[PDB]
Amino acid sequence: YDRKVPSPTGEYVKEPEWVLETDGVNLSEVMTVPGIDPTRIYTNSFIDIMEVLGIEAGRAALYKEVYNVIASDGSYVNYRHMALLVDVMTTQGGLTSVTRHGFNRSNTGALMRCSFEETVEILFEAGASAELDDCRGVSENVILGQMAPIGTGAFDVMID
Amino acid sequence: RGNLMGKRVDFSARTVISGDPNLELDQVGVPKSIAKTLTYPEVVTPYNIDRLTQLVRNGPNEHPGAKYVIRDSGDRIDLRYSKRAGDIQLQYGWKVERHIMDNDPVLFNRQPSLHKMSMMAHRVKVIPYSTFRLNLSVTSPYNADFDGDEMNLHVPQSEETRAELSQLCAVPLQIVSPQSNKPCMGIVQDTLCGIRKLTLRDTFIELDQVLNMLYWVPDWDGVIPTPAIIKPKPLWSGKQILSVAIPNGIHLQRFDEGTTLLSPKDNGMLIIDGQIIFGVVEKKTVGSSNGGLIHVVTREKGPQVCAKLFGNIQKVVNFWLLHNGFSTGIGDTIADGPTMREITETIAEAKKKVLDVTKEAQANLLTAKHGMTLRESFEDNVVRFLNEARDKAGRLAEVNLKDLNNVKQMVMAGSKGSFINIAQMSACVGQQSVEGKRIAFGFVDRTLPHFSKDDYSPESKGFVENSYLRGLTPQEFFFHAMGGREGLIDTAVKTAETGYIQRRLVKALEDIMVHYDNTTRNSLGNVIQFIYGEDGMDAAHIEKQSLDTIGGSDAAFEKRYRVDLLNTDHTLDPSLLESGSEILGDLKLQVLLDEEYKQLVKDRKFLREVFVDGEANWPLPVNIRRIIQNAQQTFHIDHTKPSDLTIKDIVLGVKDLQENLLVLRGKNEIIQNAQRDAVTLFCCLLRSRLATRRVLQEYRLTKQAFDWVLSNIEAQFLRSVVHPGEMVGVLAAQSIGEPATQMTLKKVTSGVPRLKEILNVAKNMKTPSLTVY
Amino acid sequence: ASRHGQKGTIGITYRREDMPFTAEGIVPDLIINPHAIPSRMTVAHLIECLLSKVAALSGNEGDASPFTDITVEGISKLLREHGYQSRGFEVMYNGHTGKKLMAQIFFGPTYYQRLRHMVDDKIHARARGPMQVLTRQPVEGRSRDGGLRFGEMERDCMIAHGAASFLKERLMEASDAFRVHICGICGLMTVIAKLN
Amino acid sequence: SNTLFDDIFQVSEVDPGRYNKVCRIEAASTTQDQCKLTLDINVELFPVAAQDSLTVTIASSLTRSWRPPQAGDRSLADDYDYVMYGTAYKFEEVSKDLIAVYYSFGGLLMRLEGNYRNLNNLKQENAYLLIRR
Amino acid sequence: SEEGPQVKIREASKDNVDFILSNVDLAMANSLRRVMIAEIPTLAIDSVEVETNTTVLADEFIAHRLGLIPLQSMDIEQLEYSRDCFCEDHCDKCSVVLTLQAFGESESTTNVYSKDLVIVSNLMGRNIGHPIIQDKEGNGVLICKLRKGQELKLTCVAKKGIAKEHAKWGPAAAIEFEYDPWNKLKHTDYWYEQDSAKEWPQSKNCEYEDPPNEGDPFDYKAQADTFYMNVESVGSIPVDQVVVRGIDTLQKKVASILLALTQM
Amino acid sequence: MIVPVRCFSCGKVVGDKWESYLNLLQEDELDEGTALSRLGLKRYCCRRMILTHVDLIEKFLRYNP
Amino acid sequence: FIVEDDESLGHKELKVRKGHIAKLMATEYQDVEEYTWSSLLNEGLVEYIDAEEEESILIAMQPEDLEPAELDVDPAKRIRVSHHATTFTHCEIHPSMILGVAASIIPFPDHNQSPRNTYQSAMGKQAMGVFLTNYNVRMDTMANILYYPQKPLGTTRAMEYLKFRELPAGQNAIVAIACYSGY
Amino acid sequence: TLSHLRRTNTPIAKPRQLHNTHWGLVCPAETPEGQACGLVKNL
Amino acid sequence: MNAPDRFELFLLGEGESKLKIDPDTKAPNAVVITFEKEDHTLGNLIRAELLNDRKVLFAAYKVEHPFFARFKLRIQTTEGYDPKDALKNACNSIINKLGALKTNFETEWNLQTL
Amino acid sequence: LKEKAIPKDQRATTPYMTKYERARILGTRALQISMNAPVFVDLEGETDPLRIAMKELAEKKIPLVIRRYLPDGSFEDWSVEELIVD
RNA sequence: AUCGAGAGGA
Ligand SMILES: [Mg+2]
Ligand SMILES: [Zn+2]
Ligand SMILES: [Zn+2]
Repeated sequence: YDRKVPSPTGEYVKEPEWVLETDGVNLSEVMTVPGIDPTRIYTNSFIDIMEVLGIEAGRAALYKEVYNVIASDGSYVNYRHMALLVDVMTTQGGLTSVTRHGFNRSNTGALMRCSFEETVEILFEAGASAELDDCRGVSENVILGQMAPIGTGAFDVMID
Repeated sequence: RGNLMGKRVDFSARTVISGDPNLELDQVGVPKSIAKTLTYPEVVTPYNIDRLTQLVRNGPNEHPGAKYVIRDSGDRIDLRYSKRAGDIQLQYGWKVERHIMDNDPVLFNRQPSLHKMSMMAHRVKVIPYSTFRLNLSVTSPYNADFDGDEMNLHVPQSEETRAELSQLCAVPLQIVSPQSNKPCMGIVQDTLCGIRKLTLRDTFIELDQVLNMLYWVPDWDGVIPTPAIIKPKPLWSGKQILSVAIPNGIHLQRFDEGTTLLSPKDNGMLIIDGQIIFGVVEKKTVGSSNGGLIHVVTREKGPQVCAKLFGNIQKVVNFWLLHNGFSTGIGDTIADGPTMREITETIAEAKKKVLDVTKEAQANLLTAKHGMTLRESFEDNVVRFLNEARDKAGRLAEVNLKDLNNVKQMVMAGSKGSFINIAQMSACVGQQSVEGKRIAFGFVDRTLPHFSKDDYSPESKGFVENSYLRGLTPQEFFFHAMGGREGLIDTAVKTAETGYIQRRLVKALEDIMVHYDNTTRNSLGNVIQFIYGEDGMDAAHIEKQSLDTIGGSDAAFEKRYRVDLLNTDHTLDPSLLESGSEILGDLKLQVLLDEEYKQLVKDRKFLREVFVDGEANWPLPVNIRRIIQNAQQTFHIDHTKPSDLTIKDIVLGVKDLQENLLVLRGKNEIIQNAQRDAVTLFCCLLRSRLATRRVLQEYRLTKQAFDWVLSNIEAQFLRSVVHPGEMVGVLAAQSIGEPATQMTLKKVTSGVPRLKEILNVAKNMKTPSLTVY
Repeated sequence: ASRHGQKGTIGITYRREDMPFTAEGIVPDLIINPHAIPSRMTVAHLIECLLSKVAALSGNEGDASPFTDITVEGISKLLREHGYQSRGFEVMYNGHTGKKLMAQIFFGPTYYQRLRHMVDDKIHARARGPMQVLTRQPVEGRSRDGGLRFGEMERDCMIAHGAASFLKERLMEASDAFRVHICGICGLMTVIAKLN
Repeated sequence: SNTLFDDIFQVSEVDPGRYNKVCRIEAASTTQDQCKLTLDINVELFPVAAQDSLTVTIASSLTRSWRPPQAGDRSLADDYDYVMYGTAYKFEEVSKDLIAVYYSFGGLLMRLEGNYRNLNNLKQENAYLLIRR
Repeated sequence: SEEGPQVKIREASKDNVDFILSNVDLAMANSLRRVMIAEIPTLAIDSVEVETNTTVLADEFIAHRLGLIPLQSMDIEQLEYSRDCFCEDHCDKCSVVLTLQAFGESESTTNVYSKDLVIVSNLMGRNIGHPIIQDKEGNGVLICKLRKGQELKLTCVAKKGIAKEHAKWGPAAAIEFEYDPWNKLKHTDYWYEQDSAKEWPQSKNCEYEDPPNEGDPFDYKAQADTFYMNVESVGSIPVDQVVVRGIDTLQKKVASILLALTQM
Repeated sequence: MIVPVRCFSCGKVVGDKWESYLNLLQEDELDEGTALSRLGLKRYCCRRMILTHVDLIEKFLRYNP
Repeated sequence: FIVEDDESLGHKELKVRKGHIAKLMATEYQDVEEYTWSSLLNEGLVEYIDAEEEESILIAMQPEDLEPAELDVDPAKRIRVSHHATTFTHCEIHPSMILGVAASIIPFPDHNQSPRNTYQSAMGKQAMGVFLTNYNVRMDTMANILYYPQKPLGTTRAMEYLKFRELPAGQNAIVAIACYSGY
Repeated sequence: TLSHLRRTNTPIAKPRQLHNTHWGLVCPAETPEGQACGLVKNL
Repeated sequence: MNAPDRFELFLLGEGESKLKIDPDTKAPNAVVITFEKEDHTLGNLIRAELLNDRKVLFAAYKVEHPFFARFKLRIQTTEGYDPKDALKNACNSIINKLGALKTNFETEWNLQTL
Repeated sequence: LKEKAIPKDQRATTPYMTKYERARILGTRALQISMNAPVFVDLEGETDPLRIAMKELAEKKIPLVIRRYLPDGSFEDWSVEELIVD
């Protein structure tokens, strides 16, 4: 992998390093093997990385994988956007998918949830729940036609 | 999902779009029929009563007119049919639905609608003909081309809405993209090509053309630039007129390849005070990439100056290109006979190598590759040989192509064209790939019914030796057709998948906004980020800059950043500072210098810990180099005289600067520590940029110059901080989506399906892999 | 569009005097940008211009059949016998100035075809229009004077831009704004209301 | 209002470069070892041949919009064959006791090095370059 | 001859005149060619009313054809533009009225020519509105071809106009222009695979100009005072009249500028 | 459908030449280009209008109504 | 076309032969004893092949590849690999027959990339033209017909069978590839 | 009209991709674009 | 539909002034003249003859859009020389050259015999 | 919640006007100006309501108080005069 | 109205 490390002089110099690439993943067994650096090892699969090393390592691996796809395209997207997506899946202890399983299943919001997918079932479950929608979500205000709490609508302007 | 989230809207129009070089970037050319059809309610005011009365008199049929008049009672009055249409007298408080007029805010939208850039406010200009007119540079954010593409225009109906469109959604404001921290719009197509041909030293402009070009710049100083050559003839370099187009006080430094100060290749670019010193304008200077003139003009002066620069550059370059002309032609695709022979013998030697490897495989004298079937190794070797042959033939063609070759001109300018297109038209189009493989035997052991059974030769397997100019054999054409068909299928499937992905991401992140406490939160108040981006700053205004402490040899870092008042050799030369003679000894000032050096060393260790690669350039708030250059140009120090700054003043001022900035205002220990974490990297950058030895060596900044630089750095950081209320989640989702739409699909899942696994957090993975170190 | 996959939209119409002219006085019926050609790799369009120039001067029909060995060098030789350049570049003069153009320009008879889509049929503009009864929303299509649809993606773009008022105005004032009466005791619009 | 530098220069070599109109010129000071020059010139306006000896002058003056000469009574400041106008992009010192001046004349770059000049030379945006045959 | 421009004619024909312009600025020659294409007045059909059309061709198609048909315009200066005339729709001095009636009486398909078009409006002693036939047979341009049992009855109103309004009113078809044939001025750089002389043929206009000398340096002052042009006329206005009217129209435009200045 | 009146590019009348061109090529078995040269269209802008033209008017005339 | 040896251990030959071509051309000229495509099929000179039948056979693209081959070459001609094939069951009538009608319209499609050819095959459907001679008699819902249709200057040999020359759908414009005024 | 008359429709492992068996029986390049690209073929 | 009429390009309408003279800003003698319903043909010749006059420092050539026919001329002259006078003298010289060309061509045609 | 007042001295919101805040203030002032509002700044050659609003913002004349809101619900009220525009 | 077919852009 022709890695680059500080030279004894100080300038960054590149030395080739031997790297193993495995078609399979058994991370717990692999990391506890002599002759490898357990800190350096990285997995294609982020779910296993989080399960062995905690939510934060999985967060880092998720950002790295999204960076890998964007670099395969060659396009660059700023760190904050991808990081926000990964933090959205990361703040909940288990990894939360962008599919309806996950964010739409997450209890926050009622009509905002039904906008994405499974609209009628979400409304049915809300009626059985007798849950209260705060209407603070942008989507819920869009259905309501009330001015959405966008940045322009967030603050309240009154007379002197 | 449909009618409540997205509604058919009144005051909406759609037209086929065409492009006009003369129309300004912020403007849209709205047809007179559309302007007459669409109306905005304007309340009658004492200021507008004359104008509004004239518009109502002019009537719906002719613009500027007015279709309807709304009473205080609100009952409609139709101007098309009424007995009173002639004799209306305006009453205060009435609302006249005026026709859409020039220099008004509207919204121009492209139907893919992947980005906020795809919906941008434009200034109306009423045009005679029927097609919506837009500037060339605005095509890129819209992903628009004049192939019959249609675009929609929406008209605000309230004054607050008009203010929002003008103050936030305007095109000049949206030039700098939050994502990718780069301008969206750059000089494109002919202008780009033309500008390079204008910037060549061989290109010179005569006095009549100079006068006309000077006039073409809508804002002209009126001072004829002094000709580059005077006595033989008053010739003018295209650089001089182009500089008249560049706004004054703007300085750019670009070094590429062998960027000698003498710059014989005319590579790189130095612009001082809007005057170009050296270089031929290529794409990267006039392009959407970071460090281009667009970004510098947008930050230094403002968005308005940048858009006006777009317009002026376009006008001058289009005029000159119109008088020079351009034409691709058949002959620019053709290549010299000797080069064609070299290409053919290159392909022949590749075929001979492939045959030899095939014979080696037949003899079973093929070395075992671990984890790779021997046939897999054979396939990889043949594929690599054919790819290298095609690329090498392309290199021969590119070297063969003269500097006059128009395709080469377009590639050098960067307008359109690539090396692979040159290779395919000139020498060899290469080997077609289906499903990531060479063309398989659909017929049993035969790729095509003409080919013999069990033939693995490249011609049977699909490699097309012939170039596009040479013409393609029928078998080659069928293999190419298979490849192209797979390309079309992949394109459509990709677009569908990215559409679903974008909707998922937007719906997931739509709630996220930067609150007034600077914590990124959802609707329920759950925090996604305590500090947005972990630096608390908007994605715009950030440019990648070099951190000088990281990298380099330790001795070189000491040489650049260490000055010791005690050792004479270490002590700065007395010419640099008036106190330098006084500064010898002065042990207390030296211990302050030692403190600054210890801070720099700790920072170097810290940055080396942050990045194992230790790449010097990372996205940072304020570009110090631009501020330093502006200071040097503003104060005009001869640099022979010693600096007014004292050594203690530099260290103390840098420390006070670092103290002053707060991402979060409050004086709370948790908040203070979070802010210090937020600005730690920026503080390290500032320490690298301004060291006492550096401040007296890289320049002879006066005390007032250092103070001005400090104040400007602080102000630029404060401007760069993210505005509260910004819906970052939607921007993030779009920022992922648009490259993903552009995204197209060593044996690893890549592109859209890999993104689908990541986003779905699906347990099954097509290619699990572990990287053991 | 050309016969080789080059589609186009008429940006402008130019009088013959303004248009660039060859020494013979021939003016292009159509002007295409060079920049389009490199990415498409449509060499055959250029070959068609060359071959059709040769055919027009010779008066003999030219064969563009695929898988027939025809040399661009041979066509160039025929053009050279005609006197026109082998590449088909012709020296042109700028129309407005009469100055000789610095670069010679490829000039040729190219077969071009008129596509069905025409602008005047495509244009639609609605300020106020009929509304579908159930939706109370603008109808669909130009023929019904039906408004354009603010997409869900368009709403997302507007959230990204941050203009709440414009999104609200397109959302309610532009389409299906309605006033209803509800009661405090039950959050349902069961209250009957005589305003007079 | 007086020239900052005057000299006789013998061209070591001429390099056309890629451009056919503009050639780069490598020359040395005649009778002085210290100055050496490399300049971008146009052949079409004035021809430069190898081993030619050319008189080189730099003058500060002789803003205002360039005026075509109103009358022949307005006096040329030079009988020199070539005159150019430009601004220096950086003044540098090659080494202690050696100074090099880098001037861009409408993108045509000219570097000439020698110690004694930098007291004469100034960081001045104005420059008039005079070449005599 | 006279101080200023001097013109030497290479060849004279009724259809075409080849001439050489000396002591002329290039902008002037460009302006003259543009005026010759556009600004010269000419008479062509601007209105068509058809009573009976049994032809396979539609009426609009035939009307466009009729507009393109040349009509003699030597005396066009006496005729007045419709916009200048005070007539409600047409005036005899303003417009010339043509009538054309053709029936397919023969089983063999009968042609319709410009010779069949005849003029109802009074000539008033001016050479205006005559259909123009350069054909050896004297058969006019073929508007339509009529089957047996097919008739066509139409009335045309022809009005004064210029080519900038519509291409049919243009007197001249092609203007041939050549200057700096040896490329001494080097206004253009030739595209050559190996050598410019081999790739680009020598123009006929080169031989009249003196051959360039390889040792002679390129001169930057030189603007070509010599231009080689050829004018080709449709026949509505004679070639000499075409170029003279171009000159005079440019003079009138300049005089209009001058009188506008005096009014200011 | 019928012969164009004039060539679109420059404007030389081409309606008169069609009958004589067809008759020339039939009478003399002439090459089409030589026939155009006798006709007088020396530029391909004029030559395309005669050479590439199709008289669909004959096919329309064949229809009885 | 069917390929069998003219003599056993003589050069394999396409079963059709010049005299048969002359009889076909003579029958086509009458527009004697008729000589049809069905006549060729009954003579056994040509055969119909299903894809499953195509799998078992070996066919040759060009009839000139078949004749025995025992120096200099024009550089512009496409590189043709020597067939090196002992046995050919059949020979293709012409490779261009693999292309459809819309592709047959496309000029020099070999020299062009395939996706552009696909785009043009759709756009040709979209393009205007005189669809039928009886259009004036007919009353279609929508009909677009060119004023002065012009036959293409560059024609495929398949166009004569396509009747595109007889009923063209485009005009031979004079086109310059140039940058003028940026529009 | 002629191409509309020679049209194939395949209702619906890789049918869209051009196949070797399609040589000489289906046009290599004539197909709809976007949706049903290669599902519909022209003889 | 939307397209302007052809009669508009060579006719002045609504009482449009053929020449609009306005003093130029930031240049002492410079003046902008907007020629209305005028094309490139007149403008290039006027600009060339204006450049021929010694006292004119500057003379320009602008069309703001090809859709509309307005030719913009900026003229800057020597002090004591009215730019209007410069344009008038240039126009008069154009007329003299055109008349001389007409006379010479007429003589040549009278010499021509065919 | 209710009477969640924030002391004037103890306000932590950004002194710089948010771009949304400036946009809404300018739009509301322009809307009221269209409806015959009094103009507190002397105007020279200005009829557009938005231009009057921007000039008034420069003069800091607009008597509008923006209620900065927090996730907790406590409100910090800033006058237009107090917020710096940059 | 519904359903279907086709087409346009990516
Ligand atoms: Mg498109
Ligand atoms: Zn109730
Ligand atoms: Zn012509």
